[PDB]
Amino acid sequence: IVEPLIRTTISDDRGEEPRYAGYAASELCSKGYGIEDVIGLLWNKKLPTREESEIIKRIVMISADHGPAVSGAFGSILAACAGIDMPQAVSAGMTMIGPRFGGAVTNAGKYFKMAVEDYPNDIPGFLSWMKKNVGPVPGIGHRVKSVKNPDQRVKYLVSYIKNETSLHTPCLDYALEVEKVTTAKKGNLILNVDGTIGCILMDLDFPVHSLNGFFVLARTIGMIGHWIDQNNQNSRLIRLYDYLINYAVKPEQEVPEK
Amino acid sequence: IVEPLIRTTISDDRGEEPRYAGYAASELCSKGYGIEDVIGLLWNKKLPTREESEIIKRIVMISADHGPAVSGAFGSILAACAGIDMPQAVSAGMTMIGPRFGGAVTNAGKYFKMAVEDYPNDIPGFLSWMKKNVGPVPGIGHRVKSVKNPDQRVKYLVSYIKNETSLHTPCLDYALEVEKVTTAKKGNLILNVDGTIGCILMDLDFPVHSLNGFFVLARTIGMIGHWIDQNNQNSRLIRLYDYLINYAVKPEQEVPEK
Amino acid sequence: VEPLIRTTISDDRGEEPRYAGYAASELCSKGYGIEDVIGLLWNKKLPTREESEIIKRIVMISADHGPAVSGAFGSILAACAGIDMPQAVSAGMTMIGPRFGGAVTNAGKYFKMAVEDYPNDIPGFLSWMKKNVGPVPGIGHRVKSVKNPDQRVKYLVSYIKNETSLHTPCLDYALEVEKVTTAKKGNLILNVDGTIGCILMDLDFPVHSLNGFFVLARTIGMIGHWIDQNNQNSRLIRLYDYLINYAVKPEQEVPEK
Amino acid sequence: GEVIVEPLIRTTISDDRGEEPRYAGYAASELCSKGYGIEDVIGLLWNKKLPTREESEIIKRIVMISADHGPAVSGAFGSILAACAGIDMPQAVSAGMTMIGPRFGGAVTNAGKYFKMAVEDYPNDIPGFLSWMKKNVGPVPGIGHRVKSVKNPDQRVKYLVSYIKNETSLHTPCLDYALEVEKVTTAKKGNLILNVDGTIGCILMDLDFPVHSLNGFFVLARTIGMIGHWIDQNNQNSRLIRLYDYLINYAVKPEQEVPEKK
Ligand code: NA
Ligand code: NA
Ligand code: NA
Ligand code: NA
Ligand code: NA
Ligand code: NA
Ligand code: NA
Ligand code: NA
Repeated sequence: IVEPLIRTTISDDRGEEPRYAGYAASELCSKGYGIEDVIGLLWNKKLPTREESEIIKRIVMISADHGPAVSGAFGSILAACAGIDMPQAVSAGMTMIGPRFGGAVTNAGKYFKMAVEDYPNDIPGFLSWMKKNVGPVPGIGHRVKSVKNPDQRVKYLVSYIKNETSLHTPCLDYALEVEKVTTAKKGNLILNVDGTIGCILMDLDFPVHSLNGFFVLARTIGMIGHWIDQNNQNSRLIRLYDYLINYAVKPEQEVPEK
Repeated sequence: IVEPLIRTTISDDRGEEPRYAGYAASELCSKGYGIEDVIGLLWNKKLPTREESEIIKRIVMISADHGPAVSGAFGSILAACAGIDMPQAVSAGMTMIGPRFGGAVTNAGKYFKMAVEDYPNDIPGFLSWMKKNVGPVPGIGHRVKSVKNPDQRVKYLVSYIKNETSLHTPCLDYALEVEKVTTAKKGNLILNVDGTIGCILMDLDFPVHSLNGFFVLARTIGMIGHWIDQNNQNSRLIRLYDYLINYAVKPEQEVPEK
Repeated sequence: VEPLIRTTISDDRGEEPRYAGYAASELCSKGYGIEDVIGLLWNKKLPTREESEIIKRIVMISADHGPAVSGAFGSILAACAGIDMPQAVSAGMTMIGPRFGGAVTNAGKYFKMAVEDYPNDIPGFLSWMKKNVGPVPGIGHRVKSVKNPDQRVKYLVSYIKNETSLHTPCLDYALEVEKVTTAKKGNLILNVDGTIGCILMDLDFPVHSLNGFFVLARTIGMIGHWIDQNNQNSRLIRLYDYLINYAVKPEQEVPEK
Repeated sequence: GEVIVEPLIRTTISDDRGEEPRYAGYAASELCSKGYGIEDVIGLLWNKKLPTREESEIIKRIVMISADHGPAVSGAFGSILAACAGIDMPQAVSAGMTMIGPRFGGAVTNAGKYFKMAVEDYPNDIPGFLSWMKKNVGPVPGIGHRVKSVKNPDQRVKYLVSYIKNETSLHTPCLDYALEVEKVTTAKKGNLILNVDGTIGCILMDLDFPVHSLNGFFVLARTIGMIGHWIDQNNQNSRLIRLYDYLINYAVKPEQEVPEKK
């Protein structure tokens, strides 16, 4: 007897060419569809509308990289400088994505949805519940940006989605109202790009556990770029400078007789 | 006083927003550019033309997934079924990409560029050198497809770039001429999709060591999809069936006294 | 000039690396072993001789479980794809988590919670576990049972009780639960994961270090499988189609955009 | 019809279908009860052979010496980066392990490879060996140290060589060859000593481990340290790491306006 080891629903390569949710890639190309549509097929088994496609495109472009200093890029750079090939080097950087690096996108969407359903018109109760049980509000706050120096990417994304699409964004609207409240207590408690993207993705009807995929995929663009960049330079193996390390170590000691 | 630890050329986040090869992502979005343009900027520090961008788009779409049975997808499925979160699960599948899984794109591009430079009008000489020093020509050959049943994705890509763009494609042209020679020897020695993509990328002036990025990035779309699919099904931990394993092990023996 | 990171366990600025203050060459010359270096780098304390003897056995017993489980099979898939050893083992290690290896840590965590919150209320523990967690980690086996006991559990429990002086409240608690659970169903035995998890908790190791023993031990096996496949010149793996349930969409034409 | 099954994979080293897992035919519980150790399980699973007591003592010392080299090197630092990003231990250690390869750890394998080739191709021709290395490789792997020299040798090398020659009967042709090479190279330049990577690489080759298994000792040993660093960072509740900007040479494009799409 032979029972299947796994079950798949999204793709199939047993036919003439691979099929994404029933559609051939070459036919998707010939009829004008794009990367964003293949994302919808493989992650949601649904061809996105044009307005959804334009938003997916912009989220990925905006999320593609944040410079070499952050953990995902720097992990890929460390591996590149150790002479590791591209896929394995990028896998090391991608391993950094989780609760602290990228997690604000998923978490902001998760809790701003919970606020929409459990505190529809009780923002102080939401902030109060967050203050006791979570701490800082995911998606709110910036070290440099403020009300009079807002994030241009948030401005653009909010402007594009409200002026160039007809999409209903309950979570984003809630976050935008929270921004009005939070900026009162402290001026730098703005809606940041992670909260904006996290709320928009929740409003686009993607499964909750797929939301991290947009950050993972986008930052893979940057991590590949950094691997290529380090290989273009013939970079050498990295050792962190000693003065950058607080060696709070035990004093040198003699091993006791066994 | 402090020698820099690393050098980066492709991106910077010290300004108002991240800059990709000098360009702000929000401004790229507002002026109609896409994911494919961000790929060109971060992997080659050059803005693609519209025709180049259309080709990059199609390469990523065609490469996004090849079903759950191949090593990259299956590695991500194994990790998903072990309860591993999406970024780490995809990183395990990505680790499978290398000389045997995905490697044909890079090798085809490398050797067909060498053919354009060392055998400009000497296809028999190129094929002769390949058999001596390499063996089979990467990008040539297919297990099922043949001259009278070619790969529809190759047909499409070659047709699109020939008829819908004015790009000069010496590597692709060389491969298409080689196809005439090899198919004259054996009907199934057609130009395959890996060879087509590898040659086109070289003709787009991407570095040889960047070619793999297109496969790594594209297959990340599918690996994310498979992770989502397995989580939608609540699949269980996988153990390979014993009848699928040839246990060519030592006979059980008693441990000798020490 | 503010430090980027802070470390407390090791230092290589001297003549040789120092593990919790001790030089490795000196540890070697005075008769210490791998288990002692584990204690220094994970707990900044030299183990007692009995602690080292237990650590040694836990690692030996956990080193491998055959090629069919997710960690080894992940390393084998990577080996057959031509990936080098460290990266191939990294793919197998990525499989270790709540379902593959996690029972060791969870058994330790919940049997500690039972010892402190239900010292003489096993039904309250079993009831609370069934309500809030589900199956008891470390209990149950698909093949082993009262009729087919586990030799490694027999050995480990026997070694602890007859060859050491260690007090093992967590392991003792699990052994009492085993008496209750096996009465319901013969296969609800204390398994090897539960045995090791309880012992590690009883040795006063930090709770978040417990997974290290499984991670380290199975790295031995994953390296072995990588070597084994490379000795055989194995080829790239593709899962057989008949092993996959393709519950996919029907082939469809793409709609005009 | 019915499916005709052909095995997907073949294994020779281990089997869990019996009463307990078998490592090259031996039960771990029985290995434990008869006094064997971690080093013996390493020998079984990587080489399908029970080590002798002296081979086991050498394996033990190699692993202990290789367990960690501080937090600044790439493997440890990768595990630290992932720990400070909140990643769980197995995945964090996997990120540091990904750094191990031709540049980080590779000197052990390269030293073993080329000093065995010297034993087989230049048995009594050290100058010929050095000449070939300069032409085809460059510096001799396992020779040289930036700080240590003949006046300040590596104590771990001294200890390992002393232990093997005074506390065991092992024949170490590769190690012996390297020790003679050291005499020639140190005459050229005082810091061209035999370093710990060359010592371990040669000893492992002399233990009859396959060349492609040599990296296993570094991978396994440094997993001990990488686990330790993950635990250490979690004990401290360290924060997400961002490399300071002044540590980065931003040789980037100037800020530019995006051209209109044509
Ligand atoms: Na930056
Ligand atoms: Na709205
Ligand atoms: Na053709
Ligand atoms: Na098995
Ligand atoms: Na390899
Ligand atoms: Na290797
Ligand atoms: Na057996
Ligand atoms: Na853990």
